[PDB]
Amino acid sequence: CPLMVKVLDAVRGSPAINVAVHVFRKAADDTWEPFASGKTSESGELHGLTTEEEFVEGIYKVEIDTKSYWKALGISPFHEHAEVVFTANDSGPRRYTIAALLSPHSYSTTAVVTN
Amino acid sequence: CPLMVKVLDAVRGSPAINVAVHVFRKAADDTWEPFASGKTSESGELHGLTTEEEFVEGIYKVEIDTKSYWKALGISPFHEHAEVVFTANDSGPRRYTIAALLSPHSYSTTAVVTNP
Amino acid sequence: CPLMVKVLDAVRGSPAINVAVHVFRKAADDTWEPFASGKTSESGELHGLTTEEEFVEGIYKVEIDTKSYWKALGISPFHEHAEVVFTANDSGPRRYTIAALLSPHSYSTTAVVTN
Amino acid sequence: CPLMVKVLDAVRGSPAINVAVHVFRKAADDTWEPFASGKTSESGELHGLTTEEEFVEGIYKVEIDTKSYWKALGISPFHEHAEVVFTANDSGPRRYTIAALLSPHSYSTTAVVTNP
Repeated sequence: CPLMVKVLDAVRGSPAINVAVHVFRKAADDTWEPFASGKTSESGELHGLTTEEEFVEGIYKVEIDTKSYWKALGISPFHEHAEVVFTANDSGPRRYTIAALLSPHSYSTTAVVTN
Repeated sequence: CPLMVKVLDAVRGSPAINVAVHVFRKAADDTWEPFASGKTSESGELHGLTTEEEFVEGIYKVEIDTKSYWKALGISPFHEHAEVVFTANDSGPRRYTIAALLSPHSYSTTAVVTNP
Repeated sequence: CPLMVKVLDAVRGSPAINVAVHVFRKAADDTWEPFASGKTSESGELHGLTTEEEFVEGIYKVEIDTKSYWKALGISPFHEHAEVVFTANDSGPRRYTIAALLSPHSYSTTAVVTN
Repeated sequence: CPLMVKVLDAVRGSPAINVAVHVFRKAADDTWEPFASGKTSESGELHGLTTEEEFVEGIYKVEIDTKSYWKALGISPFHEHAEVVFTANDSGPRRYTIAALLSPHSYSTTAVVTNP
């Protein structure tokens, strides 16, 4: 898959499991429209979000429902969710891995782009 | 100052200067309405975005224009911007400091919440 | 393997490859002694550092030669290296993954402990 | 103040108070020699660790006792401490700010280097 998502819990030191993830693509009128979604596996990963044919150039937004994740663990969260917005470009073969590291009042997100 | 934003450059190890910042508040119709904007100073900090009187309860979005920052220095970043969304003042007024650490392909954001 | 290491470059957005990694164990006299070492693969990972029998409880230090990594890319680094010190405990099955995200003047390290 | 250390709590979103900090300088025999120590205040900052006159060239180690911090609040952390090692003043005197963001199983450290 050209687009992969991996979430980690910095508090417990483990993958963040069963975390809802929504992907959106920016439409011609600048509104966001559903593209893909799913929940992280037991490894904190979410694969098979899309395919090469479907994944065309453009601006994409990846939304991670961190709020629910924390509520579920009985921990008070600051953010409503963790957003990641980027432009997918066909500069040769490219796989996109959006890595997110979570804490109740802080999160880190990194993009690993490999060929 | 109830809402402050601080940005650092992780590559250079210095304050990220002139970083444009846009704040939005979710309207009673679920669309993002402009609330305030500014640019970081030489210390990488942005003060005076709003006031206690005007900073009411609500869901806020702090948009840091990271892309313009990196492009402004010959670098082609991954993210379009960094957006921090959170509910504020739902337990009474608080002072919020939104910190962001920037790298071309990665960013970190922390929120420091204290009382007045 | 009970101990794994993964390094990412936050500047280029890819795994940090061919990065030297040294593991040490704290001896009875508090000095650090060689335990294991290697260089990250093309995936930015370093496996097979040790085995269950060898990996006993105690205090371990994982040293990542980030300085060389940056020098090699013609980029000026701040830190001499990135250290990670922790206590390995036999609280039931445990695999240790030390994740490091690198930037010239900043680094993040997370420990993913799974069963 | 040529060397300052700031620590934040990523779980709570507040300054990490009373965090013990030990600084060492590599001696001409490759062993770590005590240079200075202190604890973070209520703002999570530690000032006055050393002076311009005493902070000479060298390889320094800043040891932040994260474990004691987390244990002091009923939490069993992963790391023993966070150690920041770096060469300082090799291009003339600079002001260094070592920042650290703490979580029970993870930490981030950034170095801000500026001129006087």
